[PDB]
Amino acid sequence: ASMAKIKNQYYNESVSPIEYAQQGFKGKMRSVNWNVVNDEKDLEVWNRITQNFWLPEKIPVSNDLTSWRTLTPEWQELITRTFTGLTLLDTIQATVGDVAQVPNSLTDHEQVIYTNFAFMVAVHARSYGSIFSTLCSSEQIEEAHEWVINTETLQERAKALIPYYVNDDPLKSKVAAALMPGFLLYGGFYLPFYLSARGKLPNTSDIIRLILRDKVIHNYYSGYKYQKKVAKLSPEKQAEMKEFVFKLLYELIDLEKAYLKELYEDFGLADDAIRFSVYNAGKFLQNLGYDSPFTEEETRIEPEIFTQLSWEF
Amino acid sequence: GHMASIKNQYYNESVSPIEYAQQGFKGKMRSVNWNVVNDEKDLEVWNRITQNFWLPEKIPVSNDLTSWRTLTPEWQELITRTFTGLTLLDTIQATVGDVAQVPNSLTDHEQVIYTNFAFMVAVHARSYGSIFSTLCSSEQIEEAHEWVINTETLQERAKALIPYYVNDDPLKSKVAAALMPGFLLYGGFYLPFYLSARGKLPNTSDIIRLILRDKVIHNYYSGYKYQKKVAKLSPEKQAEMKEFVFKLLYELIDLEKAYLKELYEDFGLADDAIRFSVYNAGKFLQNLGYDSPFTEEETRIEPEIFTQLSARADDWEF
Ligand SMILES: [Ca+2]
Ligand SMILES: [Ca+2]
Repeated sequence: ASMAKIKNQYYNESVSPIEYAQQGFKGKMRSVNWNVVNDEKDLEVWNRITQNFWLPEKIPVSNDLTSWRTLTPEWQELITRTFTGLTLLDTIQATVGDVAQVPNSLTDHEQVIYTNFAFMVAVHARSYGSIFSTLCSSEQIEEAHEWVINTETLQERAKALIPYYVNDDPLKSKVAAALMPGFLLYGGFYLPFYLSARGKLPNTSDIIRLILRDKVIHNYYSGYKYQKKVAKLSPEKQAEMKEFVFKLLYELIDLEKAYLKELYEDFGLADDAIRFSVYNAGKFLQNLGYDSPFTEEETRIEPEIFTQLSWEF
Repeated sequence: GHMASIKNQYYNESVSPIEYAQQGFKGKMRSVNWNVVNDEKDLEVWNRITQNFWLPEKIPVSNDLTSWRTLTPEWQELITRTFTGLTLLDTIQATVGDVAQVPNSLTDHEQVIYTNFAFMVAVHARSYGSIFSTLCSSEQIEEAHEWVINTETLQERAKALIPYYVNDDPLKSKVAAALMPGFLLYGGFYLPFYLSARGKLPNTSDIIRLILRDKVIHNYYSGYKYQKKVAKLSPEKQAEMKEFVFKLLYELIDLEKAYLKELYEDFGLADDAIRFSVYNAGKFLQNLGYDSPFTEEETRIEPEIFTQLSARADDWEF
């Protein structure tokens, strides 16, 4: 009964494969249509993440061996532990968190963008392994894995977020997904930024920057999709979601402070890494469309560290 | 006399994240350990699939325009429909089938190999889109999407496999996943190879060969993991699984014959594409460790087609 001829009527008469599977094997399934992109932001993001493909073997980490050998065994242990803990977060994102966003998608193109995210964060975990292969001894590697499984403050950050990935609530799942690359990343990234400012491990620093380039987009994209769904909710449901975001973030900030104090206690870096972490919590809120409540002193970052965001050593 | 006298013990004291969720949020979670690979085959496959990364910008598809313009509207429509049907299979693999194998994995490294498979088959679907953007009118593209959703013989092939991806039986899910790149692909791939053997759409067939290079590994790897797990099961369960594989493959073959007859009906290609399909069904069985029951007559492929199928894929780098 329409007086205009709407193009692509087949789309409204069909379902994506995941929708077919979720709704009890009902409906006619449509192929993705890369010639009709429902949200142009999806095409922009697909193009940037695929143009940004890299693998760790492209960076000659072996050229860091002399720099690595200037670090005491205590510093080498700290780096192996910190990076292995980040590898755990990468593993959760690749195998649970990002793949859980596929069925939560607003568009067919978003469904496969999250498969790229999952694969690329697996590459991030691969690259930590690659760094260790070149620089670390077998004993250093194994001891870091045993420390990861046995450090309760580390385990608790992951345990707090994983339950949301059931997609019992898709928006809560998306917030918990974005908190990995948008927040928990940074307490650990403080360490390579600190080492880079001191002229250590330049080639490893190149891998850290490639990882950062991907993670920034992952956080941005989830926040973009969070805001798009939330704006369509009732004012009441939007208030409930905003209180959820602040509550979960504050909970994760407390868990992260406890973890970073343990990780960096012997080195004095915990207070600086916590302010750096809380600064990025403020940006995480902005990424979801909210205002940062954090103070300047809460979030103060030295310039040699702050620029990389884009006698006593 | 003599003096009376375990590496990586943490691994047995912990679980992977997907397990931790599976076990009801119980256990200590371990990071993937790329320095201690439990099955070296996983490192080999990770290295192969990542070094084979490509995007459709690698291929100068616009150089096919002269030969595309020599095809009739009916042939152009056949090509667009066939490829859009393949894009549906790609979409199912990227968003349902390959994702579903992550929790079925025997090792931590296999979990992330299947995330590569899902993304790369998404690239396959995007590549079809690139071909359509270069060659097809907006009307041809939309017609093909409307034909895909409304063609029951096409839909039935997908509907037969998707229920297994719920993972009630992880081995049945894995077989049903592998049937996509290992079998359902080939009836459609017959068309570009038929065309390029006749000098039509040569650059498009270069895309097809890059897709094939990935799909072959996806099928091989699922068959490797299938065999590894099945080999540890009771003789009764192994024979049950063999019967399941043959029963499902034969039912898929029947659905594929019905679809290819409908798809190719005005063109005379269905009988040839069906033999090409059944040839690859035989290879599918061999890849799971079984013997092919199909005759030489059921599986004949002409040399010019085999030449296109077997040609190697390739200053632009990734
Ligand atoms: Ca300090
Ligand atoms: Ca014929």
